[PDB]
Amino acid sequence: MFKPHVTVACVVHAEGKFLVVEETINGKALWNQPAGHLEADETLVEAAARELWEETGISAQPQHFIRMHQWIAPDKTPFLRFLFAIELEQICPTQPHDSDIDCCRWVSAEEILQASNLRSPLVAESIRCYQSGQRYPLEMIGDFNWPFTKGVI
Repeated sequence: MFKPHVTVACVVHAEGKFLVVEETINGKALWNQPAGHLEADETLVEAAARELWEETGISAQPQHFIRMHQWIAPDKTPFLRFLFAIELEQICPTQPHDSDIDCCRWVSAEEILQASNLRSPLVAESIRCYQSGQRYPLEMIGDFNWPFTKGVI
């Protein structure tokens, strides 16, 4: 029963800008994609939608799967990190609902690529991947005979 830490992230893109959330780790203001831990009884995409809401008050469904990164953090924590893409027709207001989050900012790709205050190296990596331009359907990591309810219409 080895079990990894499973997380989801969102690359949220609007007019040449990527949504980043700021957070103080221990003493330091760091940037990340809107992300978090997968929960019980929840679908990956539902995780991602939730996390997006909690950290940014933005309420939007993920559009495409981009990729998953398997990595160990330097505290030695094992993650499987699933990265999604959400395109929006325009930038929108943000307000976090999760006190972990100090503020949100919309920033350019170069501003994330060049930055030194990133939560972890995968923050940068997610942009490279997104910029590559290859996207994948959501069903490809989809639930199967799932017992609980999901969306509607």
